[PDB]
Amino acid sequence: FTQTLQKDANASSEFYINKLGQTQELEDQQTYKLLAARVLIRENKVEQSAALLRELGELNDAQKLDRALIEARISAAKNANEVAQNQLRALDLNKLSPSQKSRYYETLAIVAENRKDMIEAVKARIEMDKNLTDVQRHQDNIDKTWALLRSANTGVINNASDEGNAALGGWLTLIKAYNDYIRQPVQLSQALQSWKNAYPNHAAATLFPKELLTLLNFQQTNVSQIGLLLPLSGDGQILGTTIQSGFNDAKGNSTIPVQVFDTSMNSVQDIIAQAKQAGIKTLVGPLLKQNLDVILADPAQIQGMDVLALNATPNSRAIPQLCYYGLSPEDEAESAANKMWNDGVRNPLVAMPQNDLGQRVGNAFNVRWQQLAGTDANIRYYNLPADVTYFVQENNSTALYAVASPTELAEMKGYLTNIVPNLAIYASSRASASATNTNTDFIAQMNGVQFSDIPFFKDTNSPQYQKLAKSTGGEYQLMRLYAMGADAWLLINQFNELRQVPGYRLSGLTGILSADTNCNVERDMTWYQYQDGAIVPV
Ligand SMILES: [Cl-]
Repeated sequence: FTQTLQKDANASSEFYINKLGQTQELEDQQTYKLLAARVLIRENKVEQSAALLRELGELNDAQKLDRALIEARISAAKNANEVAQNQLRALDLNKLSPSQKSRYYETLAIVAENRKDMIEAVKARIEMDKNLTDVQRHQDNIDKTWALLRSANTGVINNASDEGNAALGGWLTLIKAYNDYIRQPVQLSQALQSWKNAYPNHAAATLFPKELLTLLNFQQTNVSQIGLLLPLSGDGQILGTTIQSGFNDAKGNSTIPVQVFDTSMNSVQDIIAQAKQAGIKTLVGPLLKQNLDVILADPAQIQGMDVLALNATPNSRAIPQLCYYGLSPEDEAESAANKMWNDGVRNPLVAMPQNDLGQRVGNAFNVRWQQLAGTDANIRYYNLPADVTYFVQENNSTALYAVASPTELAEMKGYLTNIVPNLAIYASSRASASATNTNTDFIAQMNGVQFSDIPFFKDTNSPQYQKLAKSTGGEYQLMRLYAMGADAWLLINQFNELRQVPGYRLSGLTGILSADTNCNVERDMTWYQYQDGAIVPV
């Protein structure tokens, strides 16, 4: 049974540990412990793997050989590169099975990657590939190899020879094509299609890297007419009208015809049917969450159409040719988690209103905080500003993120500074309004607080700002919606890049725009802090 070690381990570590109770044959026990230890690494559990190796008892030669492989991988994971390399070179490569050789070369690749030697890491993964048999493992190594090449600096790539190594030659041409043409994705598509015919026996010609799949058959954005879905009468009229103005101002003299569909006068399902009958293949909108959910209730309704929805809901998911562009507080909370991390905040307090909005935004913050910190944030819900008094204690260290009005946040800062006067406070754009941000007192009172908002608020002297501030009556909320409409024009004209070019970024009035894997539009916010009675960008 010891021969199992020479084969891929396809089960979970749990599965292998269970087999210990089912078996009382002492030699089989060690084998199962080695199998669990091996998998435990790929589950990113180095210490658990190391602990299990210490539980091993008497081992035959084959079991000792496999333990030494795992030990080398653990050393590589711990960045003990010299030790790991010495450990591998102490093994007899000719005694290893193909599966064991694949593990050997992956460890070598990790060592090289630790050392920032990308070409050497790629060469080790090329050797790993020769020994792999399973398709998913083939694909995973292809994707890791591509990621190594993408991280290499262009100088090393452009000067590297293939060394007579056909696999390396194909890889080098592929990354050069990417680096040379990613800015011209139509030309990159042509180069990638050529690459498949130039290296048809290359491993990646059959299993293309996942990051390149949308580029291989890229299609240029070519908008011919747009249907604009907004609430333009009744309730929500101000919202849609303002978004429409930003949209139309950005559109300027474009000859692209835009047909306007007032969602307050007709159901979205009828509107989409109308647009299809009229031959419209491009929609901007709808805005209201419930109207987006109509689309998501039967996504085939928009088959053949590119759609930039102006909201996102808990039901948003990867749907062909559908992208989601909202100004959600959930996404500002994510920007808050990132900022507080990079600010060096640890153990953050998150004060949310006690309502569904609070849960969603608090949950959004915590999800992101777990990613950056590997632990939970302290989310707490309030009904009144006063409630935050009991969120902190005298002997804390810590920092706060709050979603609340400018007045409510003012009151909060008063209650919290009596318990911890040096508390770093963070807030969302809901805390920034014109009346308060121009008052000498509110600005010295809120001195210290920093908040996220759109970059449009950087230049409060320019003409575009002055004109909009006047036309909106100084209401920051409406200025944000105007900017959203302008950015919607930007996005719909870069729709295929947004969908198909990984990492594509746009400078918008509402922030730096990019798209996640569901084509939800992410926004890199501007942060502002009150300083010397003045508001300065950070
Ligand atoms: Cl709508």
